[PDB]
Amino acid sequence: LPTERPSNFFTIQNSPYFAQEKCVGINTNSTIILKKSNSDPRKKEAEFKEKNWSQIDKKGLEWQDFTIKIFSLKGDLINKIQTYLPAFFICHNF
RNA sequence: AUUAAGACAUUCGUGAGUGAUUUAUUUCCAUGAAGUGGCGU
Repeated sequence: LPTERPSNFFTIQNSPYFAQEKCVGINTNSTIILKKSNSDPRKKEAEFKEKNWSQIDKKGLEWQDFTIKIFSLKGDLINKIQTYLPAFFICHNF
C-alpha cells in the first residue's frame, strides 16, 4: 500500500477482476508504481500517481444510498414492478 | 338624278381592390462497455 493516497482511495489486492493489471507496475502510465526499496532488497514500496488515476478506464465506485425513479402512466405496470423490483436486484449484478 | 346625297358604333375606362402557404406533428423506438483469465501441478 502506498502511504500517500486520497482519503477515498482504497484497494482490493486479490480479486477476480484481472483487467487493468498494468495499473500497478513499472511503466509511467501505471496508477501505482513499484520500485525496489532502498536499504533492504525486495519488499518494494509503492508510489501513487494521481494523474494516472484520472486516466483510468474503469474504477471501483461505492456510493451512499441513492434513488431509483420509475415512471409509468399505467398503474398496473407500476404495481407489478413493485412486487418484482426487490427480487430483480437480489438476482442480478451490474 | 332615282323618297336622294354626306355620316367609322364611336368617346372616356388598369382585371383591379382585400389575402402570411399557413395550421397540427418529440428524430424518436430497442440495445448491459461488456467477455475471459493463463502458467509456475
